[PDB]
Amino acid sequence: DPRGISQGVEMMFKKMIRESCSQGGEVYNYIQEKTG
Amino acid sequence: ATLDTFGWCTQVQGGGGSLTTTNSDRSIQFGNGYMQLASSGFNTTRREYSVVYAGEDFMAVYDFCNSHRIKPFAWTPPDGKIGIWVVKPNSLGAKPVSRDVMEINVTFMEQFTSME
Amino acid sequence: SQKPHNPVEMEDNLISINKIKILLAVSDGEIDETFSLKQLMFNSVPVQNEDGSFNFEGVKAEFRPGTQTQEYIKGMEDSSSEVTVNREVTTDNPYTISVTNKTLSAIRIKMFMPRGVRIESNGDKNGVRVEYEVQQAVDGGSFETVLTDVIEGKTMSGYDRSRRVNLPNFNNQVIFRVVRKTPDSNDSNVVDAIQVKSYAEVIDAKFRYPLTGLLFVEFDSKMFPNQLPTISIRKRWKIVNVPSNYDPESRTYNGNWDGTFKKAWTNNPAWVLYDLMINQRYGLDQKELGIAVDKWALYEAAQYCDQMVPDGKGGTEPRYLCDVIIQSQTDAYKVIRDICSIFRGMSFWNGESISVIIDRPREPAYIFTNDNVVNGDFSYTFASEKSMYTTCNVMFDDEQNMYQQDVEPVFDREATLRFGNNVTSITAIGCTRRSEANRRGRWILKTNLRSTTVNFATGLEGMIPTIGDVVAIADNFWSSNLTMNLSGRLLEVSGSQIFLPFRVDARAGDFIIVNKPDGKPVKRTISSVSADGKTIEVNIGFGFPVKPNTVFAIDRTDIALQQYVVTKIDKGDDDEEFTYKITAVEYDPNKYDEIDYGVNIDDRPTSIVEPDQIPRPKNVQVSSESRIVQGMSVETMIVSWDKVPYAVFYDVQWRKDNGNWQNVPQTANKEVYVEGIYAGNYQVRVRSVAGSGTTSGWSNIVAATLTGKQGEPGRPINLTATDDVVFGIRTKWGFSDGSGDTAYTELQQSPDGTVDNASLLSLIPYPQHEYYHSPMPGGNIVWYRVRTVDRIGNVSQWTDFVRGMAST
Amino acid sequence: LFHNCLQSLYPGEIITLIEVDGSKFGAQVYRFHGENIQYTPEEIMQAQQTGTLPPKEITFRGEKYGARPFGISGISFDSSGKATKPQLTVANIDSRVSAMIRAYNGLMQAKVTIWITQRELINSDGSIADGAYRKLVYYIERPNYVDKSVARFDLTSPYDMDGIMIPSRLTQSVCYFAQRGWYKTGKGCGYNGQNGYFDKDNNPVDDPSLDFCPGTVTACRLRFGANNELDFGGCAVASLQR
Amino acid sequence: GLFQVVLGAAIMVAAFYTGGASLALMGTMSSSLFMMGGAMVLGGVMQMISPQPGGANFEVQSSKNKPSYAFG
Ligand code: SF4
Repeated sequence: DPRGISQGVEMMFKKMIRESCSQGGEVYNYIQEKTG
Repeated sequence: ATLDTFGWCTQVQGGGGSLTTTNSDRSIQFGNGYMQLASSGFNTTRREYSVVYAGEDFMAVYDFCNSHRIKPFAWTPPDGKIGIWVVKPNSLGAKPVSRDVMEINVTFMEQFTSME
Repeated sequence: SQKPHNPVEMEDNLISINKIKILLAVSDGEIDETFSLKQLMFNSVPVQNEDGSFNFEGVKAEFRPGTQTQEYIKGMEDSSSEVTVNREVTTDNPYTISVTNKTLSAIRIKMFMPRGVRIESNGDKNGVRVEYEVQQAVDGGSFETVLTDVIEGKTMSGYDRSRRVNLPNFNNQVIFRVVRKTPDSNDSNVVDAIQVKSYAEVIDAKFRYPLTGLLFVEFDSKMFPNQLPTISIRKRWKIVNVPSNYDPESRTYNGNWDGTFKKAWTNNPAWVLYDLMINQRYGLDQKELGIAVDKWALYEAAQYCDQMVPDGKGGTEPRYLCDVIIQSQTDAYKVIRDICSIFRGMSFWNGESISVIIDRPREPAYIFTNDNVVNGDFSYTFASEKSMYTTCNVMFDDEQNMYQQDVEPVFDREATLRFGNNVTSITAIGCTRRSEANRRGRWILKTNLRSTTVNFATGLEGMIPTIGDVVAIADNFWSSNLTMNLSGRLLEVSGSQIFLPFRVDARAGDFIIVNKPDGKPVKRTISSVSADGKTIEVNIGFGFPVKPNTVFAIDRTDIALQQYVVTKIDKGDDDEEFTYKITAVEYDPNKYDEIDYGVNIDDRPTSIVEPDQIPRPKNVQVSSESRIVQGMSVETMIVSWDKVPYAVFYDVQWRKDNGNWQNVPQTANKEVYVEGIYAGNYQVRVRSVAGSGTTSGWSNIVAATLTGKQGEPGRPINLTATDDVVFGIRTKWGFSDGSGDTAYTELQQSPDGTVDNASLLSLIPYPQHEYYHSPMPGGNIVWYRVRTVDRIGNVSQWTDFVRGMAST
Repeated sequence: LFHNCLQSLYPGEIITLIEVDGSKFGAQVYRFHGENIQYTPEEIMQAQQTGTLPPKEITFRGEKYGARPFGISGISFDSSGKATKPQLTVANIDSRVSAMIRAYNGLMQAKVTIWITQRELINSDGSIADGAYRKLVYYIERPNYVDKSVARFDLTSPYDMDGIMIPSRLTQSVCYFAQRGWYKTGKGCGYNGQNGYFDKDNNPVDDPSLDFCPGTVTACRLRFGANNELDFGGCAVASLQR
Repeated sequence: GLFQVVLGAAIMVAAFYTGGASLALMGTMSSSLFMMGGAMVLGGVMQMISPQPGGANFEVQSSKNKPSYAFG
């Protein structure tokens, strides 16, 4: 079934964006390096 | 805490009475045919049973099965080891044979601790 | 160039005072108490240069250390005043001050000059200089001279001057006295009277600002005609929690560190990291929870942080020091990691440890073999190509430019032979010395080249090793094809213990390695191997018993174990649970030695700029010149001085004797000529100015007197003629000779017998006249005449000789 | 030629080959192939009677190729500017690849070419003209994966401009010339022995082996003479006094 | 063959079609998704044909001639 897979994928991406924008992720380090 | 032992006798027919075993072991393979065996908890074997009944008083047995899947009871099918048993969810079905009696299939799980 | 100013401290003339007050905030918490003027800076220029002199003259300041029990700063005097009235005398020492109110803070005294002038016999007008003092008393004291003020000038309308006096802490009462320190004048024409007409006293402000360090600076307003200067200090800073057996100055270690803490000053980043992680006001445990920090690891970090290692120009020095100041709000993680980057030590865990481990030449702790991982398998991965660098750029806070940023690159030659140029940029976080920046750069340069990560997953053994423990790997795959790595054994201590491996022959090497449940792995020399059955006998002796089916490893000189550093451990659920994923990186046992001996830096050379003290003119001379125009005499005023380096445009200013300074317009000729200056007494001083605008100090007062017309000698009048042919009248002729165009009159003396004792004055004729007839003679009477010249400035001339007369 | 064969509805067998160049560092050039080689029953009987089995080699352009399995990942030519890294996979059984990676620092800067042609276009001696080909070139960057079975590599192109800041003539005080173009070369180093040799501590040595003088102005003041002209690159006073 | 679509989720459903025809759907999906509007100043095909990072940039000459978003 693709509907459950799609729902799980979007939820996982929503959690991933918060776990990456927090302390330690690539985007956080990139922003810290650039803006400073 | 008025427990009620299962009644209406027992019978074996149409693949009924077969037991089932469930374990809780985890093992990891190292290499060269080496393995490590471990168990979480106390390594209890949750026995399972299937019962098929046909008789005149099928309605009372159906009522008992429907009303006793939340609270446990006692029932000793093959050997006399008394156990704390409870009916599985959505595992009760009826088959018709005659205008007076019916066929009922139920499955039992063994519960440990709690007892209420 | 440098900012302009002018030191003004010698107030003695009629001039008002305007002051500026600035109060600065210093780091939170307790600070050292060393606030000397040599450590206070204006525009990165020190105020007092050692012994030297004063760069910015006349500065008043006071400082506080920043504790709970401070005392309020007596500056910022506000909230009006009271002001009484009285005007008695300041000659025979009257007047007293009898304040009792303990809330009183300061007292202002205003002094009045009704008339100050002075005259001479010639009628010229000069000034008068007078001296006063102000004295405290205190309960039973010597009156403690405090304030000294000078007043001069020529006045006809009055002069006001209000001064400020600060009270000392007392118990019952304070007495102030007003005294005069010059002899009092007389009825002679010298006017000098002192009047005091003020009792301006008031509280100032009771704002002592507890828990914060302070700084109060006072100066005058004339000194800066442009942007005010940035104020800074150079001194020690926050008092940190220092261990017991530790002397910060001498960097000693008594031994047996027992956990007791004291308070002192330190630069070791090990102890100013612990201070940040525990402070409740501005630290890490803000939500009133006592967090746990491993003190022993920090003590070992401190011990490593003070090893003596020379570099640069010899002179062994500590290898890591940190002295930083924080002025902007940043995320706590950024600050913590920036501070930790000095160690380059790992940090981890959340609840029970909060620990830091420095990279040291550590010893192995646990053994992992092909029989202690899942699917007997190890994975190998590496770093990207862009991560291998050759040069790194490091920022600075340099000492010799006085905390201005600089650049020092770090480069390794060997890495440049294969890759090319890969450049980084790392901002240093407080290294004030160039050598430590180079060491920090070489740290990353050396560690980035060697990175061969090896990963694997194990069973319950993962609970034993933690992050930072160096582990040993005896993988068969990377060690060619020979194995010598199983988990058999059949005996405990028996002596070579048969040690029958159920399969695999294994061969002869140096030592066999066992894993003890708690302690470090133990290696014993595998001698008398006796591999007759190829699988019998290994060792000589052993300690403690050993379980069967235990792990072991064998090493050789040609093939040995591989050391790695554990960095991450992970856990599973519901199918893995008891497994533990582990990763590791390649260990390096010799990079520190290469780091400690690979830096070379000479110094920061000096530069050519304007000096902070422009020299004053060396010597000054005052002379004159004369010329004769329109009968009268005209003088001139001449000044000169040596051309002093670092000085463009001069300044000349002079008065009569004491009255009031007047400014001669700015000149660059190095010499000043002013004509038509009237006779009297005069004084001259000359400053110096540079291109920027910074004016130097005042010169030495040079006084001169202008008598008149260069001095010069008069010239006697020639050819006095006496004749004897005029009936009834006696006459006389003459000739006023050259340079006599300033004659005020001639002097005519007439003796009767050529004796100078018998010569008497007769008449005094006008300059536009040379002849004289004197009719009242008798016949044949003989007379004599003497004639001289007097000039306009009443300068006389030598008498002539005596000529004879004979009437008809 | 090959375009005409490709432009038909029923093309024949197609071959792909890989070679790795490492002669810059002193590394041998390797060559691999697949496609499976059939064996005749007569050869089987000869092997049975004589008891030997020789491995099969294969002769294409230039010199022959080895027998190793491999695999290639996505290859794209995008004009949008995004740079994609394809992945290599090489089977590893005899640990020779692992030993190569260990000894030669992962053979990072290597040149790889990929050749695609048709089997019957090749003459019996493995010589084909340049009238038709398909050649792709990449450079290795990292040995992504190493195991007992499969070793994996990543590839890029000179279009990957990560890092590489354009203006890098920074106003430093440490010998910018002796970072990129080193000593004794005519670019910026005019030092021809002159006043002997010196070492890391600027100590005077006489052998032509231990020579090293990094950065510091004193070094050259010594190498070039006190008052003589200097080839130093960079200023002594990096920044003005505050 | 017949194409019964699912309204809720089309991105993942489209890939499941084997049909020897998923390649066109994948290509169209990528090409169309690259052009979707966001919060960037420059538009679409102007980026895909020849990229140019666009944005107004002013050098600073004085601190008292640089306005703001009406703070003070
Ligand atoms: S000072 Fe001269 S010789 Fe020495 S590294 Fe610099 S450019 Fe080369």
